[PDB]
Amino acid sequence: TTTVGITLKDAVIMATERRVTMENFIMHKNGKKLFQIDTYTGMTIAGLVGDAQVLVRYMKAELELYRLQRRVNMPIEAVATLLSNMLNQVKYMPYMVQLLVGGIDTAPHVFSIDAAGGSVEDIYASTGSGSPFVYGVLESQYSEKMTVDEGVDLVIRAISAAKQRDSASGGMIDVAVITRKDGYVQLPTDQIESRIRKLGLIL
Amino acid sequence: TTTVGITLKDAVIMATERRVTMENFIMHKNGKKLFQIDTYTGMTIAGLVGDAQVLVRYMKAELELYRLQRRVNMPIEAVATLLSNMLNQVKYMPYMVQLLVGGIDTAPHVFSIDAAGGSVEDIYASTGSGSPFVYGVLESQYSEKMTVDEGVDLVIRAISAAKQRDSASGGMIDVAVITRKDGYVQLPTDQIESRIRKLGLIL
Amino acid sequence: TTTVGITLKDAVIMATERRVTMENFIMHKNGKKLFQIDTYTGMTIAGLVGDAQVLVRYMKAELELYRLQRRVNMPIEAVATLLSNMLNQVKYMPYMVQLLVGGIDTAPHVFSIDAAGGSVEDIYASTGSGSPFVYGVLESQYSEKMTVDEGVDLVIRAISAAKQRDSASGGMIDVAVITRKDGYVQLPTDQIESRIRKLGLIL
Amino acid sequence: TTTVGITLKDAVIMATERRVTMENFIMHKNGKKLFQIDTYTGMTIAGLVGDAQVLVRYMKAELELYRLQRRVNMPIEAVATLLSNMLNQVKYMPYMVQLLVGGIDTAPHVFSIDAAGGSVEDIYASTGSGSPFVYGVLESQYSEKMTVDEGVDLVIRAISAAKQRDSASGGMIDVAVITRKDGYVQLPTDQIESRIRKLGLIL
Amino acid sequence: TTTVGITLKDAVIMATERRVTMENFIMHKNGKKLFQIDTYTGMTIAGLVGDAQVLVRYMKAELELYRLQRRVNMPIEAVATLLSNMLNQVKYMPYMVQLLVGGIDTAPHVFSIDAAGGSVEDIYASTGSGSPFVYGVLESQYSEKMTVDEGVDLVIRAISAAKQRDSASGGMIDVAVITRKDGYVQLPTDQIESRIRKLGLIL
Amino acid sequence: TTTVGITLKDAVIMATERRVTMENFIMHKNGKKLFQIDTYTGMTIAGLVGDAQVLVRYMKAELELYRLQRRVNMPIEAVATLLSNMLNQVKYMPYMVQLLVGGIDTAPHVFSIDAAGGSVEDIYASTGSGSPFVYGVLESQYSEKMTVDEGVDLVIRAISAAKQRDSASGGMIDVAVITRKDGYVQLPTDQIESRIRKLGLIL
Amino acid sequence: TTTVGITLKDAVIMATERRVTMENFIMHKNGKKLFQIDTYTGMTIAGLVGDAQVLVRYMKAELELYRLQRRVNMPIEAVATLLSNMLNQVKYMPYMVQLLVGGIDTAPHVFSIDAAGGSVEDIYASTGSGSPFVYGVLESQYSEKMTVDEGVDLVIRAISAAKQRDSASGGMIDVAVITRKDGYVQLPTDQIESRIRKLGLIL
Amino acid sequence: TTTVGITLKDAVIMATERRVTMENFIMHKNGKKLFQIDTYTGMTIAGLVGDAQVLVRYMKAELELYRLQRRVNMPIEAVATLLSNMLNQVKYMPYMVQLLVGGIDTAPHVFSIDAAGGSVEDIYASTGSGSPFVYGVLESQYSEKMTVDEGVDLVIRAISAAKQRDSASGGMIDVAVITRKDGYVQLPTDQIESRIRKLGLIL
Amino acid sequence: TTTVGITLKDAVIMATERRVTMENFIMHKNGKKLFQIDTYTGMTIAGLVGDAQVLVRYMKAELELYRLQRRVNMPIEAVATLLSNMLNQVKYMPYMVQLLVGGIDTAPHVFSIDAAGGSVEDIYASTGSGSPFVYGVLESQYSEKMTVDEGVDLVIRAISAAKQRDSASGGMIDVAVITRKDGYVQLPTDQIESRIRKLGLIL
Amino acid sequence: TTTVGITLKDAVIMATERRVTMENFIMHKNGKKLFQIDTYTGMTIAGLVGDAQVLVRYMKAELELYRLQRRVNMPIEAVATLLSNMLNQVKYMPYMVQLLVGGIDTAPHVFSIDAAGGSVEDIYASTGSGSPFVYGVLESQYSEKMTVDEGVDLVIRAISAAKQRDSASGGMIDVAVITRKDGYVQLPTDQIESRIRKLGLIL
Repeated sequence: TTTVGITLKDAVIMATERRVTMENFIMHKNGKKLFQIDTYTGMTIAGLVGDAQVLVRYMKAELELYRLQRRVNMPIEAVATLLSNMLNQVKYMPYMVQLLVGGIDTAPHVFSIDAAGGSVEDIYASTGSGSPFVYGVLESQYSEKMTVDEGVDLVIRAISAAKQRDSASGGMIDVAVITRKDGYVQLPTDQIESRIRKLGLIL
Repeated sequence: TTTVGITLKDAVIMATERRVTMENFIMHKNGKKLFQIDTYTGMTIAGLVGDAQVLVRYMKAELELYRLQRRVNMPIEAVATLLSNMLNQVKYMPYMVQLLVGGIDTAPHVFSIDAAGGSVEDIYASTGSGSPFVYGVLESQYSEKMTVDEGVDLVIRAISAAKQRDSASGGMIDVAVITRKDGYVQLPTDQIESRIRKLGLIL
Repeated sequence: TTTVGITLKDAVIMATERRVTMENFIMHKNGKKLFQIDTYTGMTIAGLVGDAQVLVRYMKAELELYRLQRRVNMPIEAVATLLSNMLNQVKYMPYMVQLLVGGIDTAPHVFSIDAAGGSVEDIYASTGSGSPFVYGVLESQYSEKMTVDEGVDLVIRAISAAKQRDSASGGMIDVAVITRKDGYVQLPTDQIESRIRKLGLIL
Repeated sequence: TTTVGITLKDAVIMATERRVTMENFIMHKNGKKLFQIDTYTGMTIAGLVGDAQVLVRYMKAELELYRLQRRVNMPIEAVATLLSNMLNQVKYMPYMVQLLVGGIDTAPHVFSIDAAGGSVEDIYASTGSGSPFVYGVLESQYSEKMTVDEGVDLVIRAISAAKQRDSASGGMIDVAVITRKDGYVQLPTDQIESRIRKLGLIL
Repeated sequence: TTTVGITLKDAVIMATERRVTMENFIMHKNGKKLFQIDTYTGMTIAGLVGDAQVLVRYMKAELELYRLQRRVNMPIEAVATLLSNMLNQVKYMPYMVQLLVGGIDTAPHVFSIDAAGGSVEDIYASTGSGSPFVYGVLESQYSEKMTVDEGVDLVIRAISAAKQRDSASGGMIDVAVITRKDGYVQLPTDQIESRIRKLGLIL
Repeated sequence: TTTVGITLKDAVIMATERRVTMENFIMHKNGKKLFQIDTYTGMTIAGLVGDAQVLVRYMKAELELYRLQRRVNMPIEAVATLLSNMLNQVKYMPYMVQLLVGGIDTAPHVFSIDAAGGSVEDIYASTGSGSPFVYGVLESQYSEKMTVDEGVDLVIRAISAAKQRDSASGGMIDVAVITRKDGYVQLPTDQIESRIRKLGLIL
Repeated sequence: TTTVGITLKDAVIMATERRVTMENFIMHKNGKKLFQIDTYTGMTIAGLVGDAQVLVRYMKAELELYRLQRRVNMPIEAVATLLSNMLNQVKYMPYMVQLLVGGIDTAPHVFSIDAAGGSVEDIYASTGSGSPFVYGVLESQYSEKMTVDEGVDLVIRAISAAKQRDSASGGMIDVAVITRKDGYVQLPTDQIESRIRKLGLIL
Repeated sequence: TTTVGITLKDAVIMATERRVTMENFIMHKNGKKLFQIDTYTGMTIAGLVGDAQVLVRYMKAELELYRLQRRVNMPIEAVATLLSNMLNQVKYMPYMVQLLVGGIDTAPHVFSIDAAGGSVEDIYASTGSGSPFVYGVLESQYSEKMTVDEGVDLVIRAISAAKQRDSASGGMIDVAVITRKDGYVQLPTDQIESRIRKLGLIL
Repeated sequence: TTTVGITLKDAVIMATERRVTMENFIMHKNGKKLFQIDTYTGMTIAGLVGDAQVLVRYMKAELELYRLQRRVNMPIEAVATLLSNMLNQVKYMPYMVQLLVGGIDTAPHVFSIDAAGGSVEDIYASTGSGSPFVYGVLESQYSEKMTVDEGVDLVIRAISAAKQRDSASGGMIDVAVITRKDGYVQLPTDQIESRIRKLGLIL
Repeated sequence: TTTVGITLKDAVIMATERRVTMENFIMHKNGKKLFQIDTYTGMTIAGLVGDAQVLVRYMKAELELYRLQRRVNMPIEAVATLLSNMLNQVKYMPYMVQLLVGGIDTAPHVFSIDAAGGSVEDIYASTGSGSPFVYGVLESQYSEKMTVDEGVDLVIRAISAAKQRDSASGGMIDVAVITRKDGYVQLPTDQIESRIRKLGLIL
């Protein structure tokens, strides 16, 4: 698996690939690993699929309920804190997952959450077996002064590099852009393919 | 064990073989591994037989209850979510199964569900020990434009090849076709046998 | 890894892919796994790279020596028996390999040799983590009456299928054809790429 | 694997199937498990393929040598004793095999030899994972007064029954008959095939 | 232990031997392993004696209760399903048993149930350490067209063969015949003894 | 540790960092991991220091010996084969190392060699705990058309990114350029630092 | 991790670095490890991030509640005792943390609390993988007569030295000073950078 | 144990404490851990006493022999390389030691050598359980410009701080200074005590 | 740790040192290990700090409660019996401690209580890793006739000898004397130092 | 076991008890543990009796041979070094002993040697299970100014105290005094008894 979330001045971009393996065995080429969980909030999943899919359903339900109760979206940090508490509670019988939570409240945020509920905010973050490959690209090429368009190109580059070197990563790249103006937008896959072609990439 | 599920334009095809082993010991040549669990919903089982059979009984009961209560059939993705929740709830004392849920609501769907409740939708999928052989045949021969008759032939060819190479697979091939017109329909044995003869195959 | 050997009327066709992994980490995209070891003899390797490469060097050397001493090529069955004896000798400290030996003496032969020196002749055979997918394709598609050109297409198709479903397989497909008339001939890469386009495949 | 040896009044009949597996994976459908090792002596092999193949080569070598040196064939019991000595000598680094040794010296004999060199003569014997099924058929149906053609049908019946119930057994049945008049005679496949039809069986 | 159940046209025949061991130590020569549990229903027991005896008491109790409540006998399949549910419910603290359930409802049925509640219907089935020998005899000799007296001789033949080769099987053979006309009928020992003589057997 | 070797048109560039840790404990900040071992041959070391240092000493000794005896430099492929043979011969008592061998004979070559003596040629390679980060950068930014100055910048960037994300990597970057015109030249430290500044980097 | 707390005449100084690793992998460079938990009370964390973070939330909640209820701040010794009771209660299912609690009531205090609730007051203390390096610097350079400006330099020095030798420590140094006059005050990053520059340090 | 070696312009300074423990048990308060092994070469020992004492005797013997044979002292790097080869050779039955080798040839050197024979030169180094405390002092206080008197003080400070925090370190500090002019000079206890008294320290 | 309690005619004397370790690591030099728990009752602690501190708080609380309820101090034997019952009750999840309880009721008492709640009265006792050294001093030098001044000296001697040979013992010696006339009296540090100086000792 | 060796101005005193146990079982009350091994050299043994006794025989043989060969006694340090070499050589198949070697050459010496050949000179030392009690007494009561009469009393006291607290120590105390004037002299039992009586002791 490879997932990434980056912050820019007024945006969060989150992306994953789609391969689902059991050891060497590529069972699914198009699993889904990037979810909208609230108006300006996205989540990526890595680790054990069953555990992660249950968390996605919970987060969808709880953030929708919180919004109804509070008349405002849960702050991004509050999402990360909720998950932190839920995961640490079952520490010794854990959800075996790595999560990224990204969103916009008054500012863009990316939080990385581990299976013991450790939660840390970052400028960018990657999860899954492909993540070290992504950190290479990001360390080398990321800039805070990037535009959304360059940010989208960077994450495609980073996940494409990870797909080349991580056999547990593969398939189409899903990208979402989150802004206050347009909200959470999953980019059309034809737009991703066009960017892929132009950047000179394969698979 | 070998099971398969494929989607076509407006149909789902499900098939299995029937061998029940304890190690090398073929105890039963005609076990049943393919089940109707709702009007337009079928399920295959692989793994521990007592676990899988309990799941089949539950799913029959719950899907009948749901549609009496709702006056509509549970959507296929809802069937997969339900199982996903049940299986994950007990992941540290699991149903030791792999499941295929296939059916048609507004569209055809095949879902693959593992012992921890991970559930992934696919265009086609296969489970059991014979499954890598099936995936070989399907990678090579599947087309999204196949007719129902061609799909039926494809799954027969795929299971027959798994039977030639997987000693834990054998016996007669059970096939069911699911359409909006007829619902879930298990094909007559004599029809499967006629297709086996006319494809130049064995068993 | 995926390798395959098939016999036809007066030919042997052997093919591999080129991916070298360290668990999930794709270290090399272009390893070599198919070797000419004598005038009409080839060998494919799967398993521990260092063990397999040492065996390739031995075999090249011993068969060169043998033909100098005997003034005729080592018979294919003799090659397989030599290897069988060598590998069984060290059964408790083994070469952790699966080998295919293919070639022509008075007739085409493919031998499959395991890490304990078990050696069996077959009309076709496959090794590596991708082999069950190949076995699927060959069970449904292989025919004794195939021509060389259709045999070459069959192995490209089989390995293309393995690569789609085995994350430990990947890279360019290497093919050699062995005949009495032409000797051992590795097909040029651009011919393999041409066949991949015309058959409708990826990479 | 299933092998069988029976003694009759002035005859030994020896038979096997031909399936070679790694776990559930049927690698070869036509392995060879029945060998002539001397003028009036046959041997069947079960267990680890590389070990058993080495023993077959050694036995063919040594009984040939002994014959040339003694100017008489090694007595069947001396054959079983040589093997007994060889296997016991390496009990702690064993040949992981079960052997039947059958033939005519001044009388029909069948010997059954284990991986520690334990050797016992019997009127009939069976080895491999399919042998419990064979013992069933033989207990029920064997008679010392049977003729060769009856003996032949018996072993075919016994191995067919084993193939039905032992997933590690399969493939064509090989039968040899050993007499002082005709020596060791492997029966032609068409003749085995014809007896399978007239007995009412399969494969 | 050896038990067997066969279906015939309008009959079920069920049989056991009677040996009860702790390891090699024959404690009892005449244990009872065949029980009537309903008007037209029998059950055989194999595995841990205390577990199987508790299940026999429960089944006699519950089928009697159910009969009084429903005013019809529990259908044979419902019997196998009840057991399936019960055994699976305690899979992690199991009844360490193998069960055969046989009888007449609108047709003859034999069900084989394992320690995890896996339950499969078959035309015939065998349990216990002696069952591989029985499967041999049945594969070779069973015919759906047999009469009851032929069916009876068959099971006697099969268990005698098992007693010859399974040291954990022994003692007198108990046979029951179940029909709609005569109900469940345990055959008198003298009648079993007389058939053993005329078939040419022992014990 | 982080090492990298890349090939260019007529050049090899090899680089490392210098951190020697004992778990978390940074013992030495300036260990040497890049060595000239022949006139146009460099080696990098990763893994157990004492093992790697012994192999460095052997290789300097043996390539000097060989050059003197043959009156030509050992071909790069022969250096890797030599290592491959040595490492494989002791694979059950191994040198716990990963080595890169790079240089120029008639062409530039980089070889990667593992602790079992598996040796593979590549256009580029990286070893050590920091290597995944390096592969990310190389995948994204490597081009076969780069000039030497560009290639020197690439490896500084790749190693700098690894140092940022791999706590077992750190210290000054060592770089060697190997050409037929100039031989093996270690770039002066002042020059690496200069490129570090100009590229916008640290350490 | 490296954290430190020192007492002076009427002051407490607490500092940490910010590196978050999973083994050698630097996930976050700017994690937070020093928190104000009450008006005149701070806390540092080390060990499992999820456990520590939950404990930070509890202490902020409980120290606020206590003060509301008591109309005075919890004494620092009472904070340490509360923690010590909570950690000891769950010592067989522990919070896997080392904690520093520092503050001012009628006097300055630093307490060190382990995962089993053992709690000891000291004049200074350090926790995490970097703490032995820190104790080196403090043993050599701590004086009870130091001014707040001096103690601030001292902890910057301690932590800087730890970051040079502990690869699990890194990133910006955080520092808070606690006094009766100003309460708990976090020093601005620009002031710590200026002091790192003035003292002649790096990282 | 605590040992330390530092280089200055034209000097090496080496120092240890003297505590010999068996777990918590202080067997000897006055062991010796610093040895002159050649005219301008000293060695410190840490780890298993028996192993380290044997190595001291070998080194003294071999360096004396070598000086006699070569008519020059073994270069310090040669001493470290000798130890490297020796320790690596017995890697699987190791001397369980950490060594510092210090001396002057054409320049001052300190080498650190581990139990697998990994050997690294540094400006300074420490070994033993007390070494982390020493690294803290040196990182904070070491200067390459220091005079001999200042370096002597530094190492006393460093060892004194280690003694305060490491219960396996204790007893009198031994110090030797090595120069070209004066040779290896072990400083009189009275002089070290006077410095411990002057610098304001303990023990 | 070293603790000691001795009885004299009309007095109890109790003493500890103050070292708190984590293996070799001296975390705290000044921990407290001797506590007054009632008017004429003291307690020393050894073993796991968290567990021992929790027990100190319970004892102080319960003995105060009991004094309020009964209007007499709990008898020393009752205090030991209370601890006995408490510790024994949680035997399988124990407080991992060694306790001394000392005091005066109608007579002086010292009790020693283990982690399973075994409790024994003695004339004197010691606990901790330093206790064997203490038993040596007491056996040689203890007299029942000693005065308080002499007993104070004895225990200082005893603890000082333990500190010299036990690296897990260290720091200032705390002493309390308990009498009917004066109550529990913790001796001023200055007085203990004066005795350490007078008696000719260290630390 | 308890053994002790002390040095005085011109004297060595060595003593042991005599108890031999197998766990709690006192097999021998009067075993021997102190031996003269050369004119002015004694040795005590502790640990496995058979290992110790073989070592006593070797040292008596070798020290006699050496003296015959050298015409002088082996220096005590040379004795300790010899032992240290021998024990270290076999450290992975060790003599499971603790040894004291004491004697007079130009000065008195006591050396303590462990099972891995670690050897350290000290002013006094003790070995065996009773040694911690002994170190208690010696720390408190040893003086370098003692006379031989005083040191003899001191070791009787040390050992008597050990016998009171160590159940694996017991029986008569053996004592030897070593001087230049009289050599090694074993004290008569009547003299030790008289001193035990005079000092006020038991056992």
